[PDB]
Amino acid sequence: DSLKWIVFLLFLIVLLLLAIVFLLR
Amino acid sequence: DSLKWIVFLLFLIVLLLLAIVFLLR
Amino acid sequence: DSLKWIVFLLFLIVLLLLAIVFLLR
Amino acid sequence: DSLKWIVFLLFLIVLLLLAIVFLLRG
Amino acid sequence: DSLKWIVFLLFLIVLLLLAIVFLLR
Repeated sequence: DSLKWIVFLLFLIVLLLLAIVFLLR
Repeated sequence: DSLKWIVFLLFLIVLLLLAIVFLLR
Repeated sequence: DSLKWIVFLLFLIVLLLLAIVFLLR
Repeated sequence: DSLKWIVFLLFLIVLLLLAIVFLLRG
Repeated sequence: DSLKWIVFLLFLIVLLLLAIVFLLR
């Protein structure tokens, strides 16, 4: 489903932003 | 429904971006 | 509604990304 | 509509992330 | 299709965040 695609991509984005947050510090 | 998950993940993304802003500042 | 809150959060995300670009410039 | 607003915001986000990439690369 | 545009833009965002992480490391 399109909304499930959106949720999965947003979860990937959350993971990548967490990685960036911990790469900065 | 997945609108709730979308809003939850967008909220997480806002929090992570604000964290990045404070880390850069 | 959920759509309005999604738009609001994406607007916040754009603002935070502008803050990031400004801090990086 | 709200879907077009979301598309505009996501496109601006893509452009800003491209700006960040172009800033970090060189 | 608007949802297709949303999914594709989020996929591009995932790719760009991947590139950002790769440049940060």
